[PDB]
Amino acid sequence: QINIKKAGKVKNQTPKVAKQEKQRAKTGRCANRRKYEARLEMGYFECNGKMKLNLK
Amino acid sequence: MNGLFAANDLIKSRKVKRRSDPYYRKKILGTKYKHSKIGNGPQAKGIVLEKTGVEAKQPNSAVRKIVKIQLIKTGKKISAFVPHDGSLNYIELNDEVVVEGFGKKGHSCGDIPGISYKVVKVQNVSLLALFKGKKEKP
RNA sequence: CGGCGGGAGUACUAUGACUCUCUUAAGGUAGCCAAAUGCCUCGUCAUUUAAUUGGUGACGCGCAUGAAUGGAGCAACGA
RNA sequence: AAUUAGAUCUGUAACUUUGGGAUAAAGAUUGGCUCUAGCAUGCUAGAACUUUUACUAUGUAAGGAAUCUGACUGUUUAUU
RNA sequence: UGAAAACUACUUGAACAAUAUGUAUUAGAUCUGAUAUGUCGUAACAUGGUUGCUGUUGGAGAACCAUUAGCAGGAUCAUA
RNA sequence: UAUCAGCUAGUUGUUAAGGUAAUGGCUUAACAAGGCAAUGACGGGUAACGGUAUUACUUUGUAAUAUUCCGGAGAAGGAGCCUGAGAGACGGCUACUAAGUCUAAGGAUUGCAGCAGGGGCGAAACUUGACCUAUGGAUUUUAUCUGAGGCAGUUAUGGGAAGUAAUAUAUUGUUUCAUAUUGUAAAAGUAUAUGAGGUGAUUAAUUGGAGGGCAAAUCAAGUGCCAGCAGCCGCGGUAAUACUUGUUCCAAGAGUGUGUAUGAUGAUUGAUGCAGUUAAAAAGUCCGUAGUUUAUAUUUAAGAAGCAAUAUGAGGUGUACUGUAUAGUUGGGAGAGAGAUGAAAUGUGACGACCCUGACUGGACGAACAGAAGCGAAAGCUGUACACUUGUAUGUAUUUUUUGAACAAGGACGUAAGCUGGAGGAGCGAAGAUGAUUAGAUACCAUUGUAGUUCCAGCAGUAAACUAUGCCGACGAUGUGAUAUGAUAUUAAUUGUAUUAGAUGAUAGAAAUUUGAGUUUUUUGGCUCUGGGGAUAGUAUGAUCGCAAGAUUGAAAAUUAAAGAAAUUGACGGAAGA
RNA sequence: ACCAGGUUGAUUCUGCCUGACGUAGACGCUAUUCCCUAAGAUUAACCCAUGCAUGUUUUUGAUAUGGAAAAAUGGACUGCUCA
Ligand SMILES: [Mg+2]
Ligand SMILES: [Mg+2]
Ligand SMILES: [Mg+2]
Ligand SMILES: [Mg+2]
Ligand SMILES: [Mg+2]
Ligand SMILES: [Mg+2]
Ligand SMILES: [Mg+2]
Ligand SMILES: [Mg+2]
Ligand SMILES: [Mg+2]
Ligand SMILES: [Mg+2]
Ligand SMILES: [Mg+2]
Ligand SMILES: [Mg+2]
Ligand SMILES: [Mg+2]
Ligand SMILES: [Mg+2]
Ligand SMILES: [Mg+2]
Ligand SMILES: [Mg+2]
Ligand SMILES: [Mg+2]
Ligand SMILES: [Mg+2]
Ligand SMILES: [Mg+2]
Ligand SMILES: [Mg+2]
Ligand SMILES: [Mg+2]
Ligand SMILES: [Mg+2]
Ligand SMILES: [Mg+2]
Ligand SMILES: [Mg+2]
Ligand SMILES: [Mg+2]
Ligand SMILES: [Mg+2]
Ligand SMILES: [Mg+2]
Ligand SMILES: [Mg+2]
Ligand SMILES: [Mg+2]
Ligand SMILES: [Mg+2]
Ligand SMILES: [Mg+2]
Ligand SMILES: [Mg+2]
Ligand SMILES: [Mg+2]
Ligand SMILES: [Mg+2]
Ligand SMILES: [Mg+2]
Ligand SMILES: [Mg+2]
Ligand SMILES: [Mg+2]
Ligand SMILES: [Mg+2]
Repeated sequence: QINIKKAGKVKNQTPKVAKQEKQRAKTGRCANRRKYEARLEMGYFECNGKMKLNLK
Repeated sequence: MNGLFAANDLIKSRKVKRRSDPYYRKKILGTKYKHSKIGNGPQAKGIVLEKTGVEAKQPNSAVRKIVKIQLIKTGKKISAFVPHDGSLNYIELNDEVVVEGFGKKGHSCGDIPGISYKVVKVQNVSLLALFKGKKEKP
């Protein structure tokens, strides 16, 4: 008297929205370059990391 | 037994006290060759027989989906746990599976009782990729 | 010298630790078994054999087993 | 009805009332002649040679594993 | 030894049988303990409503009761 | 590895011979009884080829080492032999066992743990390719042979040098394309140079994660203890930063994660370097062998032996006496209840109890004095008089001369029950049987009642056998006591040695507490035994003891995130006082 | 030469579990170059179709102008595996 009929109920039920294409992300030392100049303008080194990076 | 010329009495005494180490005791008796469930290997193969579910312990409440298989290398019967949502719909009977362990030194982790193995491959198709939807089942 | 009962409900099915009730002097305890002691009976399961109503080991609501009318038990001994 | 059996040397289990079981079971040897070696002087070991091979004319235990019943030595319906 | 073919005697000795034993592993009717998940009581924690707890010997559906010796981890560090 | 304590018979030795290229019980005659062991013999297991070059981690060193090189053994399993300087040879021969293959049926024949390749097994591992270019071997190796050995193809096995942009839409110009020379045994490839075309949303970046540990969202939409996630703690009950999808952020980067072993973390194996009163942990108490260890200015302390006070002591054993009480037999008096409980009942008395008297017989036990007082290795030890026997301590110009501490093997004692044999039985009393209480009592209450508890001769060996604190040795703060005894002193005191009780400080400890449980991270005087998260469990099995009950030794499979010690604040008591 | 989370209404300890980091094998997803370095050891020292890995040398000279045999020399080294 154990039910197995409800296998996979939630994932097939939620509707699918499509992906949105993005620009080609830079890779290499230029990827480390875009991350370093972006941190230096907001003073991330001076306040010793006490801020929120992912802001949305 | 602290003396300059007492090396014969020191080595004989410290070998006796070392036998009460619970990890070292299993190394002497060689229990991993005698009472191993799966053999001595990372994975195994099997043939599915049942598709049944179990109920987890208190205080949680759910139904965990498992499968009773039979190994090829030894010939014993054992149960394994299907590790992802909606993955049992691929599985049919009279089929082959590949079994991987949990990683807690031969014990059961989580609230799943008495089960220590999980399925990784069905018909040489990766179940982690098939949940993502990259491949299709023949 | 002798004797040592019976019926009803109660924990998916099933069973009854527990409870109720007729009477009497007391209602077979420790043990043991289809045994030289079990009618139905060539009882049920295992094993011995090509094939067994025979033999051995387990089961028990025992027609009608059971404690000096002695119960349980085999080392030595047996035309 | 048949097989085993005397004597010498190795070897001997489960069980047990610790005395037994036990001569358990299982193997090997045995004639005739000529000598050597012991001391207790008629008994016992060893060696060489030889053959249509040796306790066997007479006498002389088949063995093992289990069950029921009686403790044992003993006695009894002269004539089923 | 023999013209040779071959016969005879020692030495090493593969394989095949009968039993004794040592080390692992495994079927079996019946069926002992233990671990993970409603029925009948109230043994323990307050002087838990008979103060508790070790050791031995007997009883019983069940926790547990009762004789005898001991301990305080007790309800007493204490009054001719 | 002790749940393997005795083992060995050509085994140990002497003389002699044979045989080998050679020493030698290497083999054979004769004689003799030797040889090895708790410093572990003889057995059992290995998922055991030994060292080494080389990797890790380290404060005196551990762990891995099929892998480079040196050494040993085998060619399906065993045995035997020829040739030869060298074989017990296997791309040499003979026989047996396990597997086969060809045939015209008389016979003949095969060993890929050599290089490719196929089958089986598994979670798991590549071309049925070219060649003597370089290093070597084959008795001079410039042209013979060489699947030894080189040269290329297949594979995320790992380690390096690098890419996927830079300057401000634009400029310039790295890879994906081709071609000469160098080179190759012949072909690649690398390097040097040269050509064109025009693109970094491109031919040119992925994997895992976002509650804490642990860097990064209380962002949005769906589902509502369902579906699911989580190494451990933990989220999911219509507003989920903890599941499913979508946006954005973080870590590493041509890689990134999941999993089975095995190391470090671990001062949870402790020699350096843990803990043993209460958390797991000191055998019930002594004697004594092997192993461990020691005070010395080399001649002397300590030890052992021996005196005095016949000091002091419920230390032990045996004969003789004695004390009241409970119970019973009996002579006098008298005539209704006696005895128990919180309260009662069965039981008990006119064949005369219960009470006061006079005499007797038996069994057990030494009241009050009686203590934080004494003796004993521990369990233990209270009436008097004798007999036998025995401790520790204090004094002191007594003998000897290092004989010591603690202990695997072995030995003795050991409350209370419980067993076999004989003696005895007053009170008490498991088991059994009756009266009350209760829903139920086979329990607490009460009345009876057997074994036992008493003595002698023996087995047995367990306790909260507790100071829950192993034994020996050096140093320590004051005050009030206790037992023994010596000196000074004398009727008034203060002083020596050995034990022992308590209070206040000081140390140490997680704390309660505490002259050791102190002299410790600035850890060491010597020696035996025990513990390693709970539960399964002091349970199975084997061995040794016992008349028996039973005692000593003593696991595992399957399980589980807690179990536990000391102390503060509340709440509760069918707990106590003001 | 380095530690963190978990027993309680809160505190201090003993004690274990877990996270963080190495070394050999297997596996999932994704890959543009070049040079160096490796690949049936773990279970089965289990069975093998086919092709190939040991022959050289005037020393004599096959009714034979350069090869038949016989002699001589090495096949006991090298390579493979770990019962
Ligand atoms: Mg892990
Ligand atoms: Mg009955
Ligand atoms: Mg019978
Ligand atoms: Mg039959
Ligand atoms: Mg003869
Ligand atoms: Mg008879
Ligand atoms: Mg007759
Ligand atoms: Mg109670
Ligand atoms: Mg009580
Ligand atoms: Mg208390
Ligand atoms: Mg001889
Ligand atoms: Mg090695
Ligand atoms: Mg082979
Ligand atoms: Mg060879
Ligand atoms: Mg060889
Ligand atoms: Mg050979
Ligand atoms: Mg070959
Ligand atoms: Mg090969
Ligand atoms: Mg591989
Ligand atoms: Mg992503
Ligand atoms: Mg943070
Ligand atoms: Mg995880
Ligand atoms: Mg998370
Ligand atoms: Mg510790
Ligand atoms: Mg305790
Ligand atoms: Mg304790
Ligand atoms: Mg007195
Ligand atoms: Mg004294
Ligand atoms: Mg010792
Ligand atoms: Mg002893
Ligand atoms: Mg005794
Ligand atoms: Mg004890
Ligand atoms: Mg103790
Ligand atoms: Mg003690
Ligand atoms: Mg192999
Ligand atoms: Mg020739
Ligand atoms: Mg191997
Ligand atoms: Mg091996």
